[PDB]
Amino acid sequence: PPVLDLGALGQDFAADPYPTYARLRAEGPAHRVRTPEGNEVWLVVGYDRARAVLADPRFSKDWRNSTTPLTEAEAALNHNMLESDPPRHTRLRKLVAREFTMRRVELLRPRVQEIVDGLVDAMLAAPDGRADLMESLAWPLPITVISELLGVPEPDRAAFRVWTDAFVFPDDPAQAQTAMAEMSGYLSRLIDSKRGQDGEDLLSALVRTSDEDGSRLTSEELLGMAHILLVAGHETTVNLIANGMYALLSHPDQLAALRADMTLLDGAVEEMLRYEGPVESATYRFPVEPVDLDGTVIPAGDTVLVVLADAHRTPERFPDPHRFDIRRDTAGHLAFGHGIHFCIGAPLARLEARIAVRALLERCPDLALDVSPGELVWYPNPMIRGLKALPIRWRR
Ligand code: HEM
Ligand SMILES: C[C@@H]1C[C@H](N(C)C)[C@@H](O)[C@H](OC2CCCCCCCCCCCC2)O1
Repeated sequence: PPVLDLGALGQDFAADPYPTYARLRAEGPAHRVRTPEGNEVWLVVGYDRARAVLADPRFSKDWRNSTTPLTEAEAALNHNMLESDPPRHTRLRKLVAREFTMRRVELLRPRVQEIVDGLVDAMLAAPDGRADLMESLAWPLPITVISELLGVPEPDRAAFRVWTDAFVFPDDPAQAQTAMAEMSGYLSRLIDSKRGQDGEDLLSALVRTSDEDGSRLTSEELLGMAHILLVAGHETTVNLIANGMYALLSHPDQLAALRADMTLLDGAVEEMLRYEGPVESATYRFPVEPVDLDGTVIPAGDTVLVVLADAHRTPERFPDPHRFDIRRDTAGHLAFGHGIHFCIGAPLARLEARIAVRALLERCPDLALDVSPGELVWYPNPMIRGLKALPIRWRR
């Protein structure tokens, strides 16, 4: 079977990838494709097989197992738990697990509520009663929360944001490299700036751990840890909030049901993850040996992407999959992954999204989508399902 070119689609494919994936899934679990940016990878589609591959230790996350070359700017940032296997994965994650439990995250609630209250205050001063929800709330909220956790000073954040866009959503390869190089230079200086300042933010704590014992946390791993916690804080929750509010505003009967009973809110947020989560495909996996998936054999070291999005539209697992239904049974969705790499930030992402959504509904009378769905534009990245903008309006 020939390599399918996703780039050739466009677009189209970036707005609505689902039929493309579902067509693949009818033929079987694994497919050689060429991403819009030009990388040859495997797609794993279909819920059951997606779930198994996510947790299967025959599929490594360590780039030493991959046959794909890394540039210097890329390699400098890959000593992090998401790009590791046990035992390194185990050791790195244990260093921060305690910061991200539900009970520790619950203590951030007053401060997350305050950040939301202020962003919405400012949004609602708009004289025309219109805004882009992404500029006004979905982007600044997660950024502010994770910046204050890690200790990124406020004046540094705007630059920081440009980099983390420039290489999550490139448009030009040399720019992505430059940004990675700069982000890495910045994080090193930030890290150095904490030494001997007795700060109590998370990065100051990790700096002390590393300086007390460089075999528990190396300086490369310390930079990798600040990087992964910050980027994940920049680019996932944003899209959960935007995509989810889009789902609600474009399914007016679900929005009303939720208005009528706000106790449905937690279950509505799960169905946002299930129906249109920010993660369209999981991060790279590399088979340590060749892996046979129903007669399709995947060679050692090839790149494998597990397609979360298609898993979530598998009718056998989620009946009536294309329906956004806030009361659906969402248990078992893969929006936060599955297995040893299951999202460490999930309690924090849920806290943010629940608060932001409830603030929008309670505070925006007759909240409306301010363009038709057909006018929205989706970024092309096949790992991310994300809008460029979400125009909303409300009654002023
Ligand atoms: C709605 C928001 C989020 C979604 C949908 C999400 C999704 C995911 C997924 C699918 C994975 C597993 C990747 C894989 O196995 O290939 C993951 C891992 C990870 N996420 Fe989240 N994420 C979100 C928010 C966050 C936040 C706010 C943080 C910051 C604390 C975070 C930090 C991480 C880290 C460090 C990992 C690697 C965990 C490991 O390897 O053990 N994520 N995320
Ligand atoms: C480690 C990988 C490398 C990749 N490129 C440099 C090739 C980058 O775009 C990706 O991160 C994106 C993709 C979203 C996946 C969601 C998982 C959330 C965990 C944090 C990873 C960064 C998130 C953004 O992180």
